[PDB]
Amino acid sequence: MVLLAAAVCTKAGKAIVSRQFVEMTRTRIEGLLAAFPKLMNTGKQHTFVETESVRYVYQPMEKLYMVLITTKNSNILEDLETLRLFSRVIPEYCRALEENEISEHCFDLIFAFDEIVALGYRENVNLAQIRTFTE
Amino acid sequence: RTLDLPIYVTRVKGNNVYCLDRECRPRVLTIDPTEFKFKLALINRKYDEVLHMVRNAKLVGQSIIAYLQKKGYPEVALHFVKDEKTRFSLALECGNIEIALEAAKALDDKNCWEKLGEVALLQGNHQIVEMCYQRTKNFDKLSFLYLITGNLEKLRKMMKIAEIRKDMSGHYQNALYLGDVSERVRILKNCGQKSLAYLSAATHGLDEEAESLKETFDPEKETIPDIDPNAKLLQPPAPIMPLDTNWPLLTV
Amino acid sequence: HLCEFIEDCEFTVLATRILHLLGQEGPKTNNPSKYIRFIYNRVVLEHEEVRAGAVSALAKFGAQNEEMLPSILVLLKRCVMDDDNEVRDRATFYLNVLEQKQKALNAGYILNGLTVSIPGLEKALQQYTLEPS
Amino acid sequence: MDSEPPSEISLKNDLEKGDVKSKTEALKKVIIMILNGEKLPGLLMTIIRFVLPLQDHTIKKLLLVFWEIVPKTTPDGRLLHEMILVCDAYRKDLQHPNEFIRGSTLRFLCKLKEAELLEPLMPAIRACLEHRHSYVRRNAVLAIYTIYRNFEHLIPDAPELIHDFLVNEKDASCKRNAFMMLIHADQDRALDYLSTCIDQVQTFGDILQLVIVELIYKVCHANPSERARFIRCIYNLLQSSSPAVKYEAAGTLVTLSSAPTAIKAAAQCYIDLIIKESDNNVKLIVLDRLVELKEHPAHERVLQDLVMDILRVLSTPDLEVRKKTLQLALDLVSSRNVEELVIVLKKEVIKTNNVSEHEDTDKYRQLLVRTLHSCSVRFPDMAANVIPVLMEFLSDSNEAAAADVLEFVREAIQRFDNLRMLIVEKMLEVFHAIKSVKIYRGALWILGEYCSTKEDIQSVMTEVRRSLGEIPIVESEIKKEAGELKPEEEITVGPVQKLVTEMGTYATQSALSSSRPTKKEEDRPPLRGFLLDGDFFVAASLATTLTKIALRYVALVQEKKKQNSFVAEAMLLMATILHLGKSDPVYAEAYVHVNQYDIVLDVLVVNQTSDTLQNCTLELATLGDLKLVEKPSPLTLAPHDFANIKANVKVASTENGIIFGNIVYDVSGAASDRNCVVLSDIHIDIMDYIQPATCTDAEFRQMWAEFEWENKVTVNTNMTDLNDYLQHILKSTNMKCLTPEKALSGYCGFMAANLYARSIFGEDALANVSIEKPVHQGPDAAVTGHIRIRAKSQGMALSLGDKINLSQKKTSL
Amino acid sequence: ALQLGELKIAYQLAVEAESEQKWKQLAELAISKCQFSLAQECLHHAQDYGGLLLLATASGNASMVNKLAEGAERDGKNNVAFMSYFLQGKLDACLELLIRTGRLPEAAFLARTYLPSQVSRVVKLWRENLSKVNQKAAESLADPTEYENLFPGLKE
Repeated sequence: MVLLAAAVCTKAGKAIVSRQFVEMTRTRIEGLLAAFPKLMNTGKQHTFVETESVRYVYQPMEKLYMVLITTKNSNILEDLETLRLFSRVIPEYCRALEENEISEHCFDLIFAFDEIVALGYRENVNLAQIRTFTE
Repeated sequence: RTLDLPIYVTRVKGNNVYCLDRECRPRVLTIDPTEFKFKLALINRKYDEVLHMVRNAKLVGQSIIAYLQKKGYPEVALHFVKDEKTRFSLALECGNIEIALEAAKALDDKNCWEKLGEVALLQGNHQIVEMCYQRTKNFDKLSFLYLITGNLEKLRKMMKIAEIRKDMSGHYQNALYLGDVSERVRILKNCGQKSLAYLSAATHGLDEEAESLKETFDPEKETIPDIDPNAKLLQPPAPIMPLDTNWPLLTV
Repeated sequence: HLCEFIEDCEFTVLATRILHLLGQEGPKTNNPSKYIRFIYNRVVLEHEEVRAGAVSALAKFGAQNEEMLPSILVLLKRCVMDDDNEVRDRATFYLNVLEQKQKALNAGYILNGLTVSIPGLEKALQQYTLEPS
Repeated sequence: MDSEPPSEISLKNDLEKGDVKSKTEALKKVIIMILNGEKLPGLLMTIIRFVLPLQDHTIKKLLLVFWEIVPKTTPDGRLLHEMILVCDAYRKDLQHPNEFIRGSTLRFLCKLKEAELLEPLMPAIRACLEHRHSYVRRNAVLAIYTIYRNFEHLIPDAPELIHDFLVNEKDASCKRNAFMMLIHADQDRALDYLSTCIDQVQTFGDILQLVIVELIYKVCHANPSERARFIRCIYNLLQSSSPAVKYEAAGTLVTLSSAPTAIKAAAQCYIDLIIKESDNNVKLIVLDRLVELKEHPAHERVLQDLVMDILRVLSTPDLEVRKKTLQLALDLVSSRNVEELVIVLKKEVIKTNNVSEHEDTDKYRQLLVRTLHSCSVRFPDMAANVIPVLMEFLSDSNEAAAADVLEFVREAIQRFDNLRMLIVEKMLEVFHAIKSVKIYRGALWILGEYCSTKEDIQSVMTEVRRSLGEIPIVESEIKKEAGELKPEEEITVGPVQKLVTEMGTYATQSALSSSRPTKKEEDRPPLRGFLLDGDFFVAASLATTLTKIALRYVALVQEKKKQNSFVAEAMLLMATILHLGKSDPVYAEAYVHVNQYDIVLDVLVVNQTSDTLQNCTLELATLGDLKLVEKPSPLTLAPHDFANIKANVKVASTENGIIFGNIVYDVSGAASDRNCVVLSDIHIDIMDYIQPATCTDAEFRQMWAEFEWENKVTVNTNMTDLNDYLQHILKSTNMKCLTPEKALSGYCGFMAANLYARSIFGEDALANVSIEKPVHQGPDAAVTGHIRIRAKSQGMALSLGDKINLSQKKTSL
Repeated sequence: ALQLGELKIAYQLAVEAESEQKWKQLAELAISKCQFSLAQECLHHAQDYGGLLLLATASGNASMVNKLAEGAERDGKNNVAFMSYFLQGKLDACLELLIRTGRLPEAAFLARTYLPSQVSRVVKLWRENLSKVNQKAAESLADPTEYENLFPGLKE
């Protein structure tokens, strides 16, 4: 792992759906996402912002944050690129971000998270690839 | 003892203490021979009495098992020594660090070995210091200590195991400290310090080794620095037959 | 004690009062060191008239009490109680008279270290009309 | 189901229903409640039963999902086996013709470091040995590596199964798509293979090769990945005096301060640095390279200096960029700071030239005069420039505009003795139209000191002396001033002697001279007339009089150390000042013990009673900022049990909803009304909750101003200095003694500590401990100290006030 | 001047008082050419006590090695110091370095080694130091009773 979790957040003060690749961040996932994404991840409208010693990468969509978190890093381009591919995959499942529709497609999003980032290493995904799985 | 409610002592008349609170519900408590006997006994320097006295109604952590490691001439300290730390402490307070090394060991730690080794040098004996200092890896401190101590055999052991570290104020020392300088010459050769190796060697009249270093590396040995490059180095090493690793002691 | 309040919002006037009074009495009732420490901070961030007041007071404070001279020197060398603007001019004079000169002048000048004017008791009449307005 | 922890009974019902959608939704609802962290094992048999063999991917994918986030915990429908209900019929899943189900299965199966699934994950690499996508081959190198991680560092995971077992990492290098999960601990042959791959790259894959093996001999060979490493490699091959001219660092760097002025301000800094490496005196700090954009040829077209002018700023771009820019003008070009500060100041300071640089607010004008003038005091060359510019400042000819001008220049003359003779005649001019103090003060000082030079003085002074405006402070300044320099060298209808007469009247005397002075009664109470009245021993003549004083400067006056100076350009300084730079019966006995730096609250729990207390449990609680690092764990407190139970303690936490008192300790036992009782172990205070923080003199000063600290007490046992009892006690009410607020000498020398804390109470805490230790014949109260205290509504002020007396606890059980 | 290999010109350019960075570059260049002489001077101007000693303590007469280690004695850079002083059978400030640091036992020990019987005083000063530095069972205040041994216990 380099990538702790890949997480979709609502800044309602909770992690709406999230993925723990291997059992580590269960409950931990919700508290991080709930506090930090509310402040714009503590950002200023900057894609990288780091708070409480955890790197948060994000994109705001409505009252929701699509969030990538790492606390270690292998390369600059890479962290954005998994988030980015995630952002192609997320409106296919939920038609933008929105807590109720995100909630309903926990399975869809979660499965994509496992597929996209496997054991914290950023694999690649695409909307057609996603189909074989949810078929 | 603790009660389960906040309370006011009504007063003490007799062994009991009696209490009533704001609402005025009572609590009574017999004054025990628990905590009281233990320290009445320890004060009157009884440790034999105190072992019975030790119960789990008064054991705590530091009133029996580590409060008794609080004498600079150990008395209480001797009795409780069960913690590897309390054992360490006990040793410096006596000044006999034989116990220290073991506590220091059981504390699994280097720092303790160097600090007890220093205390050791203070009681006077350097065998004990060597052992400690060797395993903290202060071969260079040892190298320094060693002519001071008057050993030459031990002083050589330090030189090699400080050679490899390239401690230039460790490996370097010992050659000076024995009457001939040859030890340096090889260590310095391995450092690649050919100049330094030649100067050291040359002065002792080991011009041949000095030359080897020049020949392997850049030559020019002719130069005379602000120090001599060829003037006699010879020292008579340690006139003492019994060394100060064998510093005498009786110990009180 | 009152000076403990607020460092520079307390105003030019309170600092001027503790300063003027500490200068003039030359406390042996309490140690002047608290007073001096309190005034020293206030001067930095408050108006010219008090900072100028503080140097001149210190000088009179010197002339009346010998003891005091060491504090005068730490205060006056500072960029505050001297070397600001008005504070500098008064200070250059007051300092030079204490430091340099005989102090015939300094001695003469302190008669207690009194105020600049002695009026009547102004407050009470003012207060009478002002309250039910 | 966003997060609803009680819903597990409905999920079981929904999980099998004969409708596939409902089953999927149910299993989905389980996933979302676990991820948040909520109840899940009740369901297990139901969950597992529909999905198991099928090639129908969606339920299978859903079940596959739930096996990587909780498989181990849930056991109703799974239990413990080698071929669990996670993988038994998921060997089918692995061996389906559809790549997705196999691929997914492979991917979760190998992901687990589970030992109850170690065997089923090993030939699970079969599912992706054939590579129908880039995803399949990547999935495979990552899964073999994850198998290697899961207890197979030896021969179970290292060779090939039929094509990969730790060999996709080799294969990937030469195949069309790359990805190397080989970062650590894996085949040497693949590492070598990645190097070859640098050339025949796949770009995502190149970032994977590259985390493992970096540094190239080339320029590049292509793609962002190689490119990103490359700027790292370049900085190596030329470290020397920063990067100077930023490499491929520039692209990320802008976003690093997207909020918005700060980027330009930063950019301006680098551009200034880059221009040249100058002398590097006080605010001449430009590093980087000496020549790379030079400075100052006379054949260079359209020159370097055009960019240098931007940096000279009034605000010419916006304030953040302005503060950076003023420092940056100073930094490329000056002598120190002085040269370019005078030019810069000339532009800023008030004139008759431009009315976009003059303003009728007196302090700013004055400050600007002092900034220009401080440059002279710093450096000589500037004296010559400053005085004529100062006369232009005067020429504005508003009462106030003259006034500010006169005030600094007069200070300059104290420094600059009979050098500024020339200015006096200009300075008189605007002294007649008057509505303020300042003009009178300053003018009277110039005209006064300068008398030898001029002869006008009865005429100039007299219009003002019989004119009105505001005159308090006028008195002080005219008092030391009016006679000075040469005894009889003036005359218009009042020579220098009339002036000494006048000077004395204005100070506090009375005399017809200059048609009488405006006022006589002096400024602030201490000043009075008398010193100067005594003075003028030799009538206004350079000797040992007013003239001496006037043509001399009080203490050292040099530089921009603020000794007749003001420290750069007045507007830039406001910003720098702002910058604070802050850095059921139960019996308990107890003591706190420390062994091998483990801090524990020892508790002994005692049942003196014959009665039953079984059901005995022991807990240490989290009250607020107090916390258990592990409660006492024995099931003790039984009929006539004495036990020693250790509860570990922490002091730092986050507020819990239960009570906030001393320490809560809970023992449980038999009873059904008071099954749980709260009983105490020894004292811990409310004070713990405060959090220590520190201040510097600027933060302390700011906070002093910010909110009142009038409140004081005198605390006994502050006989001692700051360092001893007072620090230790102050520490326990999470405070710390930092910077001073003292003024020590032979009469002064109370010890002063500036305290700070930032309490978890919605307040800060500050105090000053003044220790009244006698340095005078009349101390306050002798040894003892008065602590002047505050907090932000002074609710913690009080804590400081009494927790600096004494404080000690001990027991000896 | 370094490039040309003009040591002297590089030496003027450094300038004898400070510019230690210049001198350290020059000192290494001087050692390379095996011109020890220029090197000893560069190292002096550089100061470089640890390095300077290595070139310098190769003397065998300690000719210019004490100065560059005078500090070292009392800085706890004892090691640098011992090599300086003990180099031709002389006790130049060997003992002294040991006293200065507070490594008093080691001065006693040295004194025994070369026996001018100075040991009696060093052992005493040291023994006293044990009593102050909390030892009671090895307290040392005796002549051989409480651990350590003053000179009559000792011998050549």
